Formats: sequence, structure tokens, C-alpha cells
Amino acid sequence: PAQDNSRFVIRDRNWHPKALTPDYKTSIARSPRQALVSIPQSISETTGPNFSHLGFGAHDHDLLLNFNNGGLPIGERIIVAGRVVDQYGKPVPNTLVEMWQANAGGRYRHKNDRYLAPLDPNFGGVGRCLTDSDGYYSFRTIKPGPHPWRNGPNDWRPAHIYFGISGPSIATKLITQLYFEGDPLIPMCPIVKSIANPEAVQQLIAKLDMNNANPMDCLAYRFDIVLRGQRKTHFENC
Amino acid sequence: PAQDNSRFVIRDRNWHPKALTPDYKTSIARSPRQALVSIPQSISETTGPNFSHLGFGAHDHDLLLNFNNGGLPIGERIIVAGRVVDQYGKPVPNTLVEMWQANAGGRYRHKNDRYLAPLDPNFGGVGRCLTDSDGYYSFRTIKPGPHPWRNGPNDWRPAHIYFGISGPSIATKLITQLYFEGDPLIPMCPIVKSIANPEAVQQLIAKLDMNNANPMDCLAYRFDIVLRGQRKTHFENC
Amino acid sequence: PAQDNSRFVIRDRNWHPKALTPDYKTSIARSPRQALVSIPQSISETTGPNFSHLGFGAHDHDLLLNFNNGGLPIGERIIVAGRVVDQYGKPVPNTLVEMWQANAGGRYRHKNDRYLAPLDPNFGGVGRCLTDSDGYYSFRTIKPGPHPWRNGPNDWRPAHIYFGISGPSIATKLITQLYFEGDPLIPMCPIVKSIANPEAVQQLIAKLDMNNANPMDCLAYRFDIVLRGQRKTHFENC
Amino acid sequence: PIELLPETPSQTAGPYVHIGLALEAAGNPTRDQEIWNRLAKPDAPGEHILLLGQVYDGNGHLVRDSFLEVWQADANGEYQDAYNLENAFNSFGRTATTFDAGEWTLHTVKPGVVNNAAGVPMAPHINISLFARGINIHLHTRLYFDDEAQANAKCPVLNLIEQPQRRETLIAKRCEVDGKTAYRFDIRIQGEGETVFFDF
Amino acid sequence: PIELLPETPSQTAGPYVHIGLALEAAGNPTRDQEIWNRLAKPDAPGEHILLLGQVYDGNGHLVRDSFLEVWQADANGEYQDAYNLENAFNSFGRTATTFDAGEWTLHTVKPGVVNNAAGVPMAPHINISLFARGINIHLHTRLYFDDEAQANAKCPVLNLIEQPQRRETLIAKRCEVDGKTAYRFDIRIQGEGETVFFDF
Amino acid sequence: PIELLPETPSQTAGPYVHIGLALEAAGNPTRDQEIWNRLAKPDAPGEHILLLGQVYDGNGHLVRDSFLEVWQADANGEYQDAYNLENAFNSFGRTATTFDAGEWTLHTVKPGVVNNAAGVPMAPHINISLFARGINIHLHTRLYFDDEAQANAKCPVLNLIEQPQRRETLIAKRCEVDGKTAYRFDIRIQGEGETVFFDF
Amino acid sequence: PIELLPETPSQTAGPYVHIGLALEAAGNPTRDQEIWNRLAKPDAPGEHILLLGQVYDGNGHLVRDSFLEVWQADANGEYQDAYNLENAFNSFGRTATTFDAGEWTLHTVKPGVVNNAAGVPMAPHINISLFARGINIHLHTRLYFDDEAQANAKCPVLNLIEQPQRRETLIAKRCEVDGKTAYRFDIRIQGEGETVFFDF
Ligand SMILES: [Cl-]
Ligand SMILES: [Cl-]
Ligand SMILES: [Fe+3]
Ligand SMILES: [Fe+3]
Ligand SMILES: [Fe+3]
Ligand SMILES: [Fe+3]
Repeated sequence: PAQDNSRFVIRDRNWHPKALTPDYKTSIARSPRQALVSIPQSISETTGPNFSHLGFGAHDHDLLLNFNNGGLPIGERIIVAGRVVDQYGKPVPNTLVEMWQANAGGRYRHKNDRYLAPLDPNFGGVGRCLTDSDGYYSFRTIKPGPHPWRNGPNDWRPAHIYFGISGPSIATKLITQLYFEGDPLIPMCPIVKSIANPEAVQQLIAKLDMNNANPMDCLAYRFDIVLRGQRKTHFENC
Repeated sequence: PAQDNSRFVIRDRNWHPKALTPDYKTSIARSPRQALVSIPQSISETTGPNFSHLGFGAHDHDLLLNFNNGGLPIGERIIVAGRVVDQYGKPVPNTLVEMWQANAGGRYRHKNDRYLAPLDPNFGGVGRCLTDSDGYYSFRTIKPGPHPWRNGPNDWRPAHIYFGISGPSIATKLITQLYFEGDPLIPMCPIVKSIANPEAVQQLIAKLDMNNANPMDCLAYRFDIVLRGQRKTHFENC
Repeated sequence: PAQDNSRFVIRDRNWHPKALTPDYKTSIARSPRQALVSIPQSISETTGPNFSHLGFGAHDHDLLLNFNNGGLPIGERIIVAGRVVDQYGKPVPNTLVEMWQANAGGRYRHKNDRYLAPLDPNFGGVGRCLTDSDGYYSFRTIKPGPHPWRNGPNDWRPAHIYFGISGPSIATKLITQLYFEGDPLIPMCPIVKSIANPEAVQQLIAKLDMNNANPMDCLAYRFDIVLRGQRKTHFENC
Repeated sequence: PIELLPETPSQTAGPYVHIGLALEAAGNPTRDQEIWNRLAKPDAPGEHILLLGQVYDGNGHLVRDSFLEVWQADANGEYQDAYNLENAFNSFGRTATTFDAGEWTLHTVKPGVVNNAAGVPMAPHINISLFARGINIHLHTRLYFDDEAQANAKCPVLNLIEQPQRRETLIAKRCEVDGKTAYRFDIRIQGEGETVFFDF
Repeated sequence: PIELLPETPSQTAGPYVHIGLALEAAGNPTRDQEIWNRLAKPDAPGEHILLLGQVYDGNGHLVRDSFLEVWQADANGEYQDAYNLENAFNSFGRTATTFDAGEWTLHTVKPGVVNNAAGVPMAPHINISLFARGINIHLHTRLYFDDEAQANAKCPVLNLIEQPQRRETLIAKRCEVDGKTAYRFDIRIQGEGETVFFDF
Repeated sequence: PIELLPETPSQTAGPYVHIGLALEAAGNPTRDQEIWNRLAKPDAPGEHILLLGQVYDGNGHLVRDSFLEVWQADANGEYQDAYNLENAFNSFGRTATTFDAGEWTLHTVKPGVVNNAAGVPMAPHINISLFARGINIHLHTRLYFDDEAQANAKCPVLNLIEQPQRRETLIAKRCEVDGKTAYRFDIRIQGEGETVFFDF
Repeated sequence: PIELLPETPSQTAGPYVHIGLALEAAGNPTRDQEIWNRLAKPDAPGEHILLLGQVYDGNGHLVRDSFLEVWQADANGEYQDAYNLENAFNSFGRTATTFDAGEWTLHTVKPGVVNNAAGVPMAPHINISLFARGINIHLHTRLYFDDEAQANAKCPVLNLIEQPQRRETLIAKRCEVDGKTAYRFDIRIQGEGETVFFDF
């Protein structure tokens, strides 16, 4: 079984978005009004699932082929790749990375999305993979379109892909959203702007990566992820 | 019939791209090596077709509906609108504006395009309209995807839409390409860079126009066009 | 035998010198006038020779002893050392590095060089080695002198040593010239200036490296070489 | 001071989180292996329990698009990190609220006692992370059991909650669902009876 | 000095120009009204002529993806700007080279004489703008007729070409295609026999 | 966008390239092991062939100081990267033009067929890199064989050359030289008959 | 992106709004023509109705200085923009709360049905803008009618309110006042029963 042998750098909750960010309207009723209660890390917080023996399908990381109903999906073919490291710069190998997104037109394959842009019969919108032994992951997909939503009267999400990353413990687990270099919708979005620090926003912007592209085939974007720094215990209980 | 009653400001051929721009490889064999021969403007150059009585179909300016084969095209719904003026700032009313583009995935509906990204059965890629009496035009379409092409070994066009504009004479007629705000492919493209002056490149970049968008429906981009300034003749033949 | 399991970042041919750089006069007649034809990488381009089992003489890397005709050569004793890496920063081990140069007075040991400065009976001007397991190479030599040449009426090469580097494939192979920190000839040389970007020129300038010198014996210069980035293939043929 | 690389900042999981993390709920086909809400095969040791709950916003209305992740010791008080659908027990699982009724369920065993870092026993608990539209960074909580009153009273984690009344928000209620032992654990994100959320 | 708004800069029409401007050639359906290569209904006055040509690059190879626009006076030397597919004559038309043979065609009438701005007659001519992949800004030229030698000799536009040999590049050759009067007008963009291109 | 470390920029190999890379030719003593123009020992399997050629500049004059590196498959269409002067065959070699007649020679076997990355067979070819004074970055080309005309017509690399006429520049001409099979491959850097050069 | 001229920013109407907009209430003489709370003369077609209401703050106390503007369709569901005190009916009016009891009143007809931009019928409603000291930008709401329950249940505007409970805040209660049909519409700016406010 798992052991308590490490500690995780405390989160900066002014770097992360705060709970209450009223321009993102749904956060008003869904943010606690009491302060979070700080507790010391124990084996409960410092361990978590390892997914080495989860059985992945052949196309689980390839959205151009994992919803195949007779053709290729329509849209901009891209590889999304990067590295998962901790705050000390250590790679995070064999970690679960999951991603989901709308299609090229900003339509999600979810019963609750009624946006008038059509579904793509050959696009599902979900992928998963493990980072390799050096902490790298990669997916192939189509670039998602912006999605309008009922926040303000003319609010549109920038093109974005959701990411969930397990990391080595439940204390490191994170869901975030990737945005794309240059998207003029990024400065305007109340969800992006739930993050107060402009330098933190920049950390969510994937960069065009011509070096990783397949010529005559697909472009590529690079999105690196940093999880809480992990260190050994020292001088505890003495 | 038409009359010679106006003169057009001479083109700045260092503002326009030069003929020979060798990083765009096809320009090497298709650029003259002799200097252009300057001639004075006559009725031949200072008149041109007016298309007021060209009969346009109901959807000729609407690419979401003008290639309808049972559904909507997949991709980012956008309005592309703007004003056509001359260099003096005068609007250019009732002028022909034609546009064409690839689909959301960068695939053109042309027999010669064999790029592996699929065609969209409900997307054709051509539109036309006349500017209104104040010089405004508008189209509805999907945002085109980048297109790889056999120039250098890893060359990709930014998302672009071709435009042709008649204006008041054959001397004003222009074909150009519209690019989209923030596209990180723009600085890298040898066709964009056939234009030497960075300020001229900026003139081809359409800006996100939230003010003209339809909420829960489509975004909008604004692309204004400036044609050669038109003035009356003065002090000629005396 | 060799396999096709890697791809090499496409060359930036505006970072490299262009073929046609007329101030370097011989380039006028020895530059293509048609554009290069881009072809995709295959095993023909992504493989190349490995010289691990080429047999080196004891003094192959040591130009102070490899043309011994009774004494040491005259001139500034120096070590030239550095690392060969690729664009991702990865060391390039067991790669062939060859170098050749004029003597202390700018005279080459070649039948065709008739510059009036004398040959040195104990200097030949050629070295070779393999990089070590960590990508490092090392030569010992004499600092070459400037060499006048029949380009313009008073043109003089800065002090320079030619380098040839094989790397992992014929796609990475490179010949270049090393120049020396602070040499006032460097900005005036039409061969240096075949490279249009000043930052690129700076990448050819070896830096005085006192840390690597042998006191009371020889100085040292450091010259790191960057070859094209190598990556694995991904998502090809699917 | 020493400044490390900043952590990637969190964002909401959004209303369509189920596309990626709860495929059935999205209305979509599942893959061969999914991480879901059954932590125990029937033959796993320990007391088999049904867990269930609803999630309320600050206006007392159901949060119908919640996504929950849970992490718990096996019956012997050991965390099992080697996730495998062949295992009799996994310490990790996922669940989500129905869009209709707003109820999530988990099938598990009651966790054994585990010690904190100072060697003091914590009361049996399940660690919970809650994600949804409108939640910018996930909320951490713990589910404890109302039939562990003696242990709960002595838990060094519960005892860090300054007001005793707030401790009650983390105690799940034992009941029976179809003759089988169950606990209800409702979460109130905001307002009257607001659930304690942790930082660590 | 006085600086006006800069003109929008030109870009190549590209290899797929026919999608937008020559729908048939792209392999696509046409709309009800298209601007194309028939400037004259059969009953229009003047001498009915077939025009045709090929376009060569600097290596002497065919430019198979050329797009051409033409503007010419009617037989009476008047420019007709009111474009209408009901008209017996339009002064404007479009054509394109076949991808196979590389030949464009126009169906028109021989234009009448028009005076320049100083009142001097120009020889009969058709104004041509040439667009294609690899052409960054369109090339302007004129097609004159080899059976107008006397007028051509006196044309104040031709006479602005400094070298007489270059004038010959703008003179179309009279022939017969199927018993009907035709003129061939080839364009050489670059090199030996390079066609004169104008700026105005 | 992502910017990697920039590659070290190329410079010309210069007129005295031979002293470093073609020691015999410089007029100088050779070392015990040199990389030179004999890729195949008499015992290597495959058809033993002589290759020879001259290099011309844009004025039609011999480039008497060229240096060439070559890379080819063995007779089985396999690339042999383990370079060793003890090998019956090496896939790599070097040659240079004589200052007197300006001819280079190579002693090799005809390469077997290799597929491109898409699995389509390439016609038999030798990869060539050409260096010299006046060449700021080496020119890449390929030598194909005129006795492989049917394979050459289907080569997906030759087919990337848009104009069929230019493909001819890459086809070496078979002849007999002292009773052995030979091919001449002349390179024209610039002008009429300019050899195709590649970027990859 | 495209940035237009910025709109002039709002400021509170202040506690003395009445001197500019509700002259009677300020304690001041009125002009010959005032825009006030009688939208319908006795002769206007439709069901004549009295509307009345009070406004509460977040502490449950009356807002005794509120100013309200209203906009509604006539009995045919048509908006009448040509404001004239000679009209039997005007679509626009103003009212204010008494400083003493804090009640506003309006004299009008029940509006007819109007469709949204998509052609779907809206339940009968009055559009309201609320101004006062402490309100930095006016609050928009709508008054619907409790005797239109079946129409209200299908209103595509009421249906944009995610929680059915909040829709109830917009439904005025029918009563009789001195033998005439009346509806009470109370507004709670903040807290329990907070009235829905719109942005458009
Ligand atoms: Cl579908
Ligand atoms: Cl189709
Ligand atoms: Fe989203
Ligand atoms: Fe294009
Ligand atoms: Fe030199
Ligand atoms: Fe005031």
C-alpha cells in the first residue's frame, strides 16, 4: 500500500482563482462564505491513485480516431503535447492526464449543450493518456471553436480544452483549462479572469509549436503543466 | 457609356508586395524581370464595370446556407463585415466584393487540393455581395483553418479568406487576403511577408468585433478595405 | 542497419546564409536561381554515418604534434573545446568533428594558396575527433592569422577555423567557420555577412575560456555547436 | 525569498465535465475501462456500504452537475494506490449527481482507522474533492460516520475545526437503503449549515 | 508631405482562385448569374472574334492556373460599364486557363478606337489583368491586333514603350479557328520575349 | 510560439576544404584511415558501378574545387550506418573534383529500393551534398539512374518536382568505362539545365 | 479587437431625483405637461388596471425614495412610442414611492402578448427600471401577472431564469381595490425573495 513519505508545497490561493469571482455569475452561489480550514498533511492527503494498470484503448489519446463513424472530424488538426513537472522542476512520470473539449464549431457532445452549431458525427471530444517516464504527454485532436454561454448577454469562451491531471497525490490533483496563443477572446473571458494575476493567466496559454508539427498533416501546440512541489519530510515529531 | 472624369492616386509598389519575393517560391518564375512601363491614365484605365444589375442569389453572401446539403457546416460561425473606402476616406458604394476560403479544417473545395483534412458536405467556400450605399459589406461564414502547402518543408498559411474588390475602375480593382487577429502563423508566412512593410501587413488583419456579434449564435470580425484615392481632373491639356 | 525513427526540425534558411550574397563575389555564379524543392523526411534523410569505429591516430586532435618535422609550430598555443548539442539541448555524443585552418600567419598548407606569408614546417592545419559520451570535443592548435583574399580590393578574413560536424544524420551535417572573440575583422567580412541576422553571426564567435587554459602553456577558446533538433515520429500514416 | 515555479492555476471543470470524466452521464459511449463509483467488488473484506448525497448551492438549490472524486483506506486502514479494475478493492473512485434528482452514489466498504503524521488515530473517513460549474478550484472535504461517535470526538482533524457545531457538517447519517447499510452525506457549499472545506 | 490613407496591399489570388471567381473550373456548381468569357451575344454589332492564349513562366512552362480579367470598348469605341447578362455587349469579362492544355478563350467583338486624355486616338486594344499563384500583385497588359498595323504604329501608349522590339509582345496574331476569325495572344511573364506590363 | 535553440549557421567550406576533408587532393600526407570514394570492396554483393561527374557554375565553367558527400543504401535497400574501413560496404563516402579536369569519381554498388515514410517505393538513388567556395550552405541533390526509367517515373520524390523537364536533371547516364558499368552525373548549379536541389 | 466610444457611465439618481423627474413629490410646482403614472385614459381599449407596490432593501426596510420608469405594450401587444398627453394610451410612464407609506401606483391597461425575436410569445409583462439613492446603475425587471399562470409557464424570458423559485419574484398578485382590478408588485432589492433583475 501507499506510504506517507512526502510533503507538498502549500498552494498559493491568490495565484489560483478565488472561489468568489462574481463576473463569473455561477460562482456567486457556489463559493463558500466560510474560510477554508487548514489541516496538516497526513497519509490521507499525501497519497493518491496510480493508474499504470488502467487499460487504455489504442485511440484513447487520439480524438481524430476515437469517435470514428465513417470519417475524419472536420477542423484544424493539431497535436497537443507538453511535460508535467512539479514546482521543483521534477518530471511527473506515469501520471493520468485527461482532456475534453467541444468540436470545431464550439459544440459539446453532451445532452445539456443546445448551442445551435452542429455536432460533428466523427468527433467525440474526450481523450486520456499517461505521461511517459520523462513526464511527457501527447494528444491529437481538432482545435475547438469558441463557445457562447449565458453569463453576460454576449459572452464567449475562447477556444479551450479542459485538462485533469492526477499527479502523485490527491493534494496535487488539478483540473484546469488550456487556451491558445493569440486568441483575442482570452482577455475578455470572465472565467479566465477568475484568475486575478495576469502572469498566472499566461501559464494557461498553449504556444504554437511548429517544431512538433507534421508537415502537410497537422499543427501542434505545447502546454506544460506544473503541479505542487514534492519534498521529503524533515525534522518531524522531534 | 462610361466617361473619363477622374484620376486615381498612383499605387505605392513598395507598400504592396513586390513581384519577386523568393521565400514565396512560386514568385521566382512568375515575376517579370523587366521594369513595368508607366502610362498616363486614360478612359481605358479610369473606368470599369458596375455590377448593380448583376442578379445575386438569396444566399450568395451567406456561406452557412449557400452550399446546403442537409445541414449546417461545422466550424466557428462568424460574420465578416467592414467598409470599403478610398484613400481620401470616401465610401465606395454599390461595389462588387467577392470572397473565397477553405473550410474549418483548411481544405478547399477545389479538385487540385489534396490536403488530407476532409471536405465538409455543407460547406462550399464562396461568397459575393455589393457594398451598400454607405460602402458597407457583410458575409456570414465559418472561420477557415490553416492550410499547409509545399513551399518550405513545414509551411502553413494562417487562417485566411481571399477578397476581390472591383471598385470604380480597373485601376482600383484588387485581390488581397484577410487574416485574423492574433493568429501566431501570420509572422511566419512567406506570402504575408511578400509585403515588406510591417505596417502594411497590419492592414490585412481583421479584428474581433464583439459589437457586431449575434449572442448565442455567431462571432464577428471587421475588415475594412481602402482602394486608391479618386479625384477630379484639374488643369489638363492647358 | 539504420532505421527511420526520428524527425529533424526544419532549417531556418533566413538564419543560415542565403545562397546568393553578392558581396561574397564567388557566390553570384555558384548559387541556384530556382527555388529549392522541399521533400518530406524519409530514411534516406534521417539516417547517416556513425564514426565510432573510425580509427583515429594518437595526435589527430592535436595540431601542435600532428605535423611534427623537428619542432613545435610557431604561434599562439590554444585549446579549442566545446559541446555539440541539438536544438532541444540534447548532447550529441560520439559524433565526428573535423577542423582545418591556416597557420599563425594566415597561410594554408594547400598547393593553391600562394599568399606570401610563409608556411610553418611544423604545422599542417587539420584535426579530427569524436565528441565524448557527453557531447564534448577538444582540439589543441595554434590561433590562425587573418588571410587576405581576392574578393574586394582589400578584403581580409578574420582569424577562423573551419568545422565540419556529422551529427546523427545527413540532415544534421554542417560545415561552418569559428571566429574569435573581439576580432575587429569580423564585422567587415563579406563571408561573415552572408549571414543576415547579427544574432546568428554571434553564434559563430568562440569565447576566450580562461577556465580551460593550461597555465604557463596554452590559452583556450570555447565554441558550442547546435545541430537540428531531433524528435521521435508521431501520428504518421494515420 | 525562494520562489519555485508557480503551480498551473485551477479553472472550473464546467457543466460538461462528464464528457471527459463521467462518460455515461454525458449521454455518451463508455470505453472498455472507466474509473467510476464502485470501489469494492462484493467479495472484498470489510463492511459493505452504500454512500449517497446531494449538493446544495447558497440559495438552497440542488447542484445537479457536480463531479466528485474520493480517496479512502480499505477496511484494514491501508491506502491502495495501485488502481486496477481487477482489484477486489480500490481506494479511489468517482461519482456525479444525476441531472434529474441530483443524487450521487458510491459503493464501497467502511474505511479502517489511519494515523496522522504525529501517530494519532484519525476517525474513519473518506476524502472528497468536489468539482462543478461555478467552482473555480475544487473543494476538499471529509465524510465521517455517525456510528463512530467515540472516534470522531477524538479525531485530530475534526478537532482543528474551531466551532464544534461545524464538525457536525462532516458526519454522514446511517440509514438503510433496500435492507442494506447506507450513509447519507449532503454537502452545502454556502450559507446555513455550510460544509467545512479544507486547505492542505 | 500630404499622406493619404494607405491602400490595402495586394496578395496573390492563389491556386484556388477559381473557387471564388471561375466556379466551373474549380469543379463546382455555378450560380444563376456568373461573370464569364462571353462579352458579346451573337447579335451584338461589330466584328465577332475569338480570342485565345497561353501564359508562360520564366522557365518557359505553362501557367495552368491563370485567372484573367478584361476590359474593352464596344465596336463603336465606347466603354459599357452597366454590367448585365441581358446586354448584347458587356465591356468586362473573365477567363482562366484550362489545367490540362493551359489555354484561355474569350468571345467578343473587336473594340473600336478610343482617344487618350490628350485627344490622341489609341489603337484598338483590350485591357488585361493577370492573376495567379506566385503573382503577388496582378499584371496589367494590353492586347492589340496585328491587322491594325497603321493604328498600332501611331498609338501613344505603344509609343511609350522605349524599345520597339518590346512593342511586338502586345500584338495578337490573326488566325482562323473553325472558319471563324481569331487572335492568339500569348503572355510570357518572364525572360525571352517577356510581355510588356504596365503601371498606371 | 515555441522557439528552440537556434542551429549554428552554415558558412562556405572554402577553396581549401581539401586540407581538412580530402587530404590527398590538398597535396598533403594522409592519415592511416581516411573517409574517401570507395564505398564497396570488390567482394561486396550487388552490381559494382563507377560514378563520375563534373560540376558547373552559372557561367558554364567547371567548379574545380568542389567537395561531395554521398549517402546510399546497400544492394538490399538498407542503409549501413556503422562506418568501418574493414566493411565490404559502407553507405557513406566522400569525393572531390580534380583541379585539372574537374571530375569526381566514386566506386560503389547500385543501391536497392527504399520506401518513403508513407511506404511508397523510391527509385534507386544516391543522396549527395555539395560543398565549395561560393556555396554558403551545402546543396542537397539525388543521383538517380537512367536504366531505372520505369521506377523513376513512379518515384514519389521525383514526383514532387512540379515540372517533368526538371526531373531529367537528376538522371545519371549509363555508359561503359574500361569495360565496367559507369554512370555520369553532372551538376549545374545555376542557369540552363540547373540541377534540382532539395530542402528537407 | 474593435473598441467603440465608451458609453457615459451611470451614477445614482440620488435622494432628490424627484425635483427633476417627479416634481409633485419633491414638494414643487409642476409644469403644464408632465410624464407621470397614468398610461391610460378612461377611454383606452383594454382591461383597465391599477398597479401598486413597495420596494424593500436588504434589511427588509422600505425604500421610500425610489423612482420607477415603465414601458409596456397596449392591449393589442403593440408598443406605442409616440408619447403625447393627448393619447388615450401611452406605452411609457413614471411613478415614485411615497416618503410616508412608500407605495407607488400606476394607472394602465393590461398589456397584450408580444413575441420575442425568435417568434415565441412572451407572457403579458410590464418592463420596469428602478432608480434610487444607493442604486449606482438602474435595475431592470419585469412585472408579470398571476392571472396569466399558463402563459407565464411558457414565457421564454421567465424560462431563462434557471431556478423556478426565482420566477415567482416576478409575478404580481391580483386583488380588488375600491372595486377595480389591481395587482401588487413588490420588489426586494436584496436578500430573501430577492427580485430577479435583468441585463440586456
Ligand atoms: Cl452525431
Ligand atoms: Cl462533399
Ligand atoms: Fe467549456
Ligand atoms: Fe489559400
Ligand atoms: Fe579560409
Ligand atoms: Fe446630489
